[PDB]
Amino acid sequence: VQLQESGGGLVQAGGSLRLSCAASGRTGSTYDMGWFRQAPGKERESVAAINWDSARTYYASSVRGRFTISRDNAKKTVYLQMNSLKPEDTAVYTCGAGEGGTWDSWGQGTQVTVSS
Repeated sequence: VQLQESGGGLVQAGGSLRLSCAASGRTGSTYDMGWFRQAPGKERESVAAINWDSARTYYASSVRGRFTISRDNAKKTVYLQMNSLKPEDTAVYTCGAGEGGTWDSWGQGTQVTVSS
């Protein structure tokens, strides 16, 4: 395993939650870190990604303007700040890593349940 998430849990609609993904062993300027989500009965989808060296970000249209991805080089951790959560955001959020537009390492996933 190379990645491990933390932070999932129960959240009231409209609230915020921060997820973390700690990376270990093998990083550098050519790698990208990303967050994906899979709602029950749905296909896994990208949520956000960030380049380790430049901090260049990408946000899927679904969460654009509400989620913020950042990375702490010293702690080798990537964070996903989720605001204005809706029940429709309930899903297992997973972190991944890769380079060259390819994802090859995955975390275990963390559950985020947003209720009314």
